[PDB]
Amino acid sequence: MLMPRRMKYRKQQRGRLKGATKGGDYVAFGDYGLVALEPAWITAQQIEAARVAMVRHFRRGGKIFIRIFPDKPYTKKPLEVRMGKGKGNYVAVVKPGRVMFEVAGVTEEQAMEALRIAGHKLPIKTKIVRRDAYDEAQ
Amino acid sequence: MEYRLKAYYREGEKPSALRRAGKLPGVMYNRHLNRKVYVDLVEFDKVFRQASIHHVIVLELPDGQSLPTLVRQVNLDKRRRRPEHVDFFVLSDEPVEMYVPLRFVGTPAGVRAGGVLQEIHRDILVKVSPRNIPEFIEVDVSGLEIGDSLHASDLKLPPGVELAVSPEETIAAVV
Amino acid sequence: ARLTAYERRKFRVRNRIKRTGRLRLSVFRSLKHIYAQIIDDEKGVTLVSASSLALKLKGNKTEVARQVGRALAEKALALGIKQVAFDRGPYKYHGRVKALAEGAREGGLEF
Amino acid sequence: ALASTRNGRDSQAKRLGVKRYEGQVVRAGNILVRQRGTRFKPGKNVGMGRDFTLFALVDGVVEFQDRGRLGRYVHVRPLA
Amino acid sequence: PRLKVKLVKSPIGYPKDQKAALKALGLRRLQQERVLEDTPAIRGNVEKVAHLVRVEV
RNA sequence: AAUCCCCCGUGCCCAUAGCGGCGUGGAACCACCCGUUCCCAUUCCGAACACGGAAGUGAAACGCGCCAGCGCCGAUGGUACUGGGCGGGCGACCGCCUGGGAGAGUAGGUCGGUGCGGGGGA
RNA sequence: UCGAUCAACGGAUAAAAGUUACCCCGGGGAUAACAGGCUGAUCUCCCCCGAGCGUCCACAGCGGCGGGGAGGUUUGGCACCUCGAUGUCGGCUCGUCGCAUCCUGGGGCUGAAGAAGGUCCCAAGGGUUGGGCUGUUCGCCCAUUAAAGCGGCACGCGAGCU
RNA sequence: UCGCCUCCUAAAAGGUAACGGAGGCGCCCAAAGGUCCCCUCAGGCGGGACGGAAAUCCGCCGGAGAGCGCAAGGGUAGAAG
RNA sequence: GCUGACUGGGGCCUGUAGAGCACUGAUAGGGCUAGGGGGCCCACCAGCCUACCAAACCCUGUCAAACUCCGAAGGGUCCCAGGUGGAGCCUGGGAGUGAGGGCGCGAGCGAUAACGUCCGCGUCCGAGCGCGGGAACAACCGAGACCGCCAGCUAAGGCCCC
Ligand SMILES: [Mg+2]
Ligand SMILES: [Mg+2]
Ligand SMILES: [Mg+2]
Ligand SMILES: [Mg+2]
Ligand SMILES: [Mg+2]
Ligand SMILES: [Mg+2]
Ligand SMILES: [Mg+2]
Ligand SMILES: [Mg+2]
Ligand SMILES: [Mg+2]
Ligand SMILES: [Mg+2]
Ligand SMILES: [Mg+2]
Ligand SMILES: [Mg+2]
Ligand SMILES: [Mg+2]
Ligand SMILES: [Mg+2]
Ligand SMILES: [Mg+2]
Ligand SMILES: [Mg+2]
Ligand SMILES: [Mg+2]
Ligand SMILES: [Mg+2]
Ligand SMILES: [Mg+2]
Ligand SMILES: [Mg+2]
Ligand SMILES: [Mg+2]
Ligand SMILES: [Mg+2]
Ligand SMILES: [Mg+2]
Ligand SMILES: [Mg+2]
Ligand SMILES: [Mg+2]
Ligand SMILES: [Mg+2]
Ligand SMILES: [Mg+2]
Ligand SMILES: [Mg+2]
Ligand SMILES: [Mg+2]
Ligand SMILES: [Mg+2]
Ligand SMILES: [Mg+2]
Ligand SMILES: [Mg+2]
Ligand SMILES: [Mg+2]
Ligand SMILES: [Mg+2]
Ligand SMILES: [Mg+2]
Ligand SMILES: [Mg+2]
Ligand SMILES: [Mg+2]
Ligand SMILES: [Mg+2]
Ligand SMILES: [Mg+2]
Ligand SMILES: [Mg+2]
Ligand SMILES: [Mg+2]
Ligand SMILES: [Mg+2]
Ligand SMILES: [Mg+2]
Ligand SMILES: [Mg+2]
Ligand SMILES: [Mg+2]
Ligand SMILES: [Mg+2]
Ligand SMILES: [Mg+2]
Ligand SMILES: [Mg+2]
Ligand SMILES: [Mg+2]
Ligand SMILES: [Mg+2]
Ligand SMILES: [Mg+2]
Ligand SMILES: [Mg+2]
Ligand SMILES: [Mg+2]
Ligand SMILES: [Mg+2]
Ligand SMILES: [Mg+2]
Ligand SMILES: [Mg+2]
Ligand SMILES: [Mg+2]
Ligand SMILES: [Mg+2]
Ligand SMILES: [Mg+2]
Ligand SMILES: [Mg+2]
Ligand SMILES: [Mg+2]
Ligand SMILES: [Mg+2]
Ligand SMILES: [Mg+2]
Ligand SMILES: [Mg+2]
Ligand SMILES: [Mg+2]
Ligand SMILES: [Mg+2]
Ligand SMILES: [Mg+2]
Ligand SMILES: [Mg+2]
Ligand SMILES: [Mg+2]
Ligand SMILES: [Mg+2]
Ligand SMILES: [Mg+2]
Ligand SMILES: [Mg+2]
Ligand SMILES: [Mg+2]
Ligand SMILES: [Mg+2]
Ligand SMILES: [Mg+2]
Ligand SMILES: [Mg+2]
Ligand SMILES: [Mg+2]
Ligand SMILES: [Mg+2]
Ligand SMILES: [Mg+2]
Ligand SMILES: [Mg+2]
Ligand SMILES: [Mg+2]
Ligand SMILES: [Mg+2]
Ligand SMILES: [Mg+2]
Ligand SMILES: [Mg+2]
Ligand SMILES: [Mg+2]
Ligand SMILES: [Mg+2]
Ligand SMILES: [Mg+2]
Ligand SMILES: [Mg+2]
Ligand SMILES: [Mg+2]
Ligand SMILES: [Mg+2]
Ligand SMILES: [Mg+2]
Repeated sequence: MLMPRRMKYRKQQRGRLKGATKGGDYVAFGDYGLVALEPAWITAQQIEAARVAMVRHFRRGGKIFIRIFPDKPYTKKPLEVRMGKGKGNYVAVVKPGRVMFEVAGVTEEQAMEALRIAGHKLPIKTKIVRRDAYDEAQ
Repeated sequence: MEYRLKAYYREGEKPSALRRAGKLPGVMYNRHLNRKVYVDLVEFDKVFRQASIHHVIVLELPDGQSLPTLVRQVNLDKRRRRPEHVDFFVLSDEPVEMYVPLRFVGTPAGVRAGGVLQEIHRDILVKVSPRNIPEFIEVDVSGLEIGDSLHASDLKLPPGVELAVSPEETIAAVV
Repeated sequence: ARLTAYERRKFRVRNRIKRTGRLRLSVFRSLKHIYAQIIDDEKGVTLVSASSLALKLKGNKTEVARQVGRALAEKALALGIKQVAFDRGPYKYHGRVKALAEGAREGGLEF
Repeated sequence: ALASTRNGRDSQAKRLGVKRYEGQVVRAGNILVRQRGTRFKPGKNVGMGRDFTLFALVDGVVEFQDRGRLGRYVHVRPLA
Repeated sequence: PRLKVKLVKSPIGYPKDQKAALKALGLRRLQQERVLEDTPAIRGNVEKVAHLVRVEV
């Protein structure tokens, strides 16, 4: 689905969405990227919604990178009220300026119209990008 | 093929202002120098899209000297993804490490049209005497078959100068 | 293998001695000679010295040693030094090292 | 168990740490540092009790010493 | 020489150490001008409250 | 006797002293080395520790150099964050002032420095 | 120096469980049940995207996976006025308003020949049946109908009735 | 659920709540204690009858990841093993 | 009886924000490779191919309250100075309080709900339901009301008429 195997701890505190993406952010694997303009918990099921929209969009062809991963467990109570925490029930924290997704090996006009679909499945505003000198060398 | 920009100096003059000003803070340095400079953003941009830490940029700037720089850093701030500052490395004649682009030459040359092409590096890091700087590298290897990993020194090595290696890594492959 | 047995026991016995905080009567012994050097730490400083080298004596290495002890006491006691602690370094207290130490009383002592 | 709550414990805080800082005047007996491992070793005129606890041996002032991979050190300088 | 410090804005609702400060400049009512030496300690308090009192030399 | 240089101790800074490669040293120090009678040794072994030695060797170890492949150290500039003072946004969050200011990274640096004492040359 | 799951672990007695719709007093809106209020997970309705089904396909009619909201009619969360009292479901009587329109009026599109439908737009003037069953609200069912609309008003209305 | 220990929450002194997130104690040892002396791990690669992923042996590499009676933390081979 | 909050200088203590991936874990893409998933040639040790399994290892790329090779701003404490204040310390007499709330910032619980709940640091209401602004309004902005005045200057907020 997308999810770790093996966790150290089952549940973990919410924390803030403060700041800028802190890495990720420079477009390392592909010809075109999708970058986050807003912070959000992006869900294993939103990610896979986007991934499939793109493969469906081209031919089973192309190449797709993803590059954000849902390692943060997301609890919810049932309709109860208050005794303990839990349960269940996975997100990836995503700050502004991060490259998620990022396709390659496809025509610009394909990638861009697929990346546009892809971001319609996301809770945040997004930006399509290309690739650069600015994405350096390393 | 050959590139120059401009450059100016600065001492005080807070970066935020300069950056509001259409200009682009940066620094000039090398073993014998370190100096505070700025440039025009819109000007710099056009050049850097081209040069891109691959070709040499000769600056200009007042005095007027004209200084043979390699760009060795660009900090783009992550929110707007747009350069906030630039490192300009000035050459002198002592060997210096750097990034050379890569010319992949051929047809798929076996399993042609085709397997999958898979270029694993658009660059290589190489120690080079500034004087002779091999502005690209033709790499063909018409052997070019399914599954292999070409290492390093199997590259042309345009005449001037040696790898900054590692000699064993992954350049391309077909599958 | 890092940091040998020799250098462990070396450190081991020094450290213990160095806590009590007396002057240190340190003993080097080569296969040929035996030297002894009385140190004050925290000044990192040597005060009295005695060697089978600078005394140029020979024959029966143990008996040679008893002498460089008396040699040390005598020179040392002359500066006021009476109490110290026997370093014994990385050497079993025995034989040549024992002998220098029991030759180092008659003079400053407790060994 | 799992749900109701299996958690809920914690122990009392141990009020651990440094109790005298550099150049504070102390007297024989004053404990200088309260600590779990050997996180500071005893220095000049400084004892260590069985719970790893460091005290002044003599009246004086406390100096701190960072000896690199020899760890950190607390001494008391007399003029007691 | 000496500074002229005058209270221009109320301390009501600012942290207690910010009030404690105006006691060290011994400023009590609003508008109050006070004339005291420029030395670094008297300057520390004057700076701490600088969003309230305005200064002159 | 000061000064310098080499060795031997022994401190100190705590890797800029480290690893690896290479080279070098035996007169003197030092080591390995000769032996196991004696003191003393090995859950077996003189390996180690110990003694009595002095034929040989600097092979090992140690010391001294030189190499930047690794390791270690590492600016300046710019950001992040932030004491204090102000704004903006439904929110998540964001910006301005003034003061402090990393981490990663880039440029470089580095194959140690040094105190006391001896022994020997100066 | 010994006898403590005095473990409800600062340890009422050496020695102790239940029930009350037969109940009582003192208090509490410091605290539950009703209603309101905040909230809106849940619920109802929109909207974005648009895999896909629809012979073909402009989405005529559908609409996966995901996304953003509106409303405050549900089930809840909270515990804010009210416990020196804000009577609770349902029916009856009497209405009034909202519009997310059940009918009638006017529209566009259609995979609209006509007639008859489908879908969406405008529109709140008026209308919106009678019965069997159950306390029922709902719902099912009979016979009709232009239609047999969904909500709010302390789940409207007990100093109006039952 | 109720006392005790470890960690986090805890906002770089101490302290700090919730029917917040996770674990442990109610023992044990006459040696698992005192001292003197000695010794140094785990792991990996190579070699070696029965021997196998592992028994024991030999080589090199291995600054501590092992051990420290039991939870966790801190500490620790210049020893606390 | 100068020691006080606050402030200046100096030392020491710390492991948060940020960041990092050296540890513990998680983790995307590629490479190289143990064991095999056994296609099988065996059905003798063999045994090769892997667009599947794969340790470690290299390369690119990330994440963490209970990870840290690092690490600020600030914070604590001591010395020396300023600081005469409804300051400070000592002894003793009298209390009341031990339901708090809003808001800002930092966390947890909750749903990146609540005029939610629970801690931290500040503040204000409480007790300033006295005054001015915000239409009206405990806690938002302004500002600490001893009395009087048919005088002046300002704060926030305002200057078309009310
Ligand atoms: Mg990064
Ligand atoms: Mg969510
Ligand atoms: Mg309840
Ligand atoms: Mg979107
Ligand atoms: Mg604790
Ligand atoms: Mg105010
Ligand atoms: Mg303060
Ligand atoms: Mg280091
Ligand atoms: Mg010789
Ligand atoms: Mg010779
Ligand atoms: Mg040699
Ligand atoms: Mg650095
Ligand atoms: Mg800097
Ligand atoms: Mg600030
Ligand atoms: Mg830095
Ligand atoms: Mg080096
Ligand atoms: Mg030295
Ligand atoms: Mg000399
Ligand atoms: Mg009790
Ligand atoms: Mg109790
Ligand atoms: Mg207690
Ligand atoms: Mg009793
Ligand atoms: Mg009874
Ligand atoms: Mg009954
Ligand atoms: Mg009766
Ligand atoms: Mg009765
Ligand atoms: Mg009653
Ligand atoms: Mg009611
Ligand atoms: Mg209610
Ligand atoms: Mg009411
Ligand atoms: Mg809603
Ligand atoms: Mg709502
Ligand atoms: Mg809508
Ligand atoms: Mg309700
Ligand atoms: Mg209430
Ligand atoms: Mg409450
Ligand atoms: Mg009531
Ligand atoms: Mg009444
Ligand atoms: Mg009605
Ligand atoms: Mg309408
Ligand atoms: Mg109609
Ligand atoms: Mg019609
Ligand atoms: Mg129609
Ligand atoms: Mg028709
Ligand atoms: Mg109508
Ligand atoms: Mg109607
Ligand atoms: Mg009937
Ligand atoms: Mg009936
Ligand atoms: Mg029914
Ligand atoms: Mg009917
Ligand atoms: Mg209701
Ligand atoms: Mg009613
Ligand atoms: Mg009635
Ligand atoms: Mg009434
Ligand atoms: Mg009534
Ligand atoms: Mg920890
Ligand atoms: Mg703390
Ligand atoms: Mg704190
Ligand atoms: Mg603290
Ligand atoms: Mg338990
Ligand atoms: Mg081993
Ligand atoms: Mg083996
Ligand atoms: Mg350990
Ligand atoms: Mg432990
Ligand atoms: Mg343990
Ligand atoms: Mg531990
Ligand atoms: Mg004073
Ligand atoms: Mg200080
Ligand atoms: Mg963080
Ligand atoms: Mg890691
Ligand atoms: Mg952390
Ligand atoms: Mg650093
Ligand atoms: Mg004073
Ligand atoms: Mg008072
Ligand atoms: Mg009193
Ligand atoms: Mg009470
Ligand atoms: Mg209370
Ligand atoms: Mg409270
Ligand atoms: Mg704010
Ligand atoms: Mg509240
Ligand atoms: Mg709130
Ligand atoms: Mg408060
Ligand atoms: Mg009250
Ligand atoms: Mg007040
Ligand atoms: Mg009122
Ligand atoms: Mg008012
Ligand atoms: Mg008013
Ligand atoms: Mg008003
Ligand atoms: Mg008021
Ligand atoms: Mg007054
Ligand atoms: Mg007005």
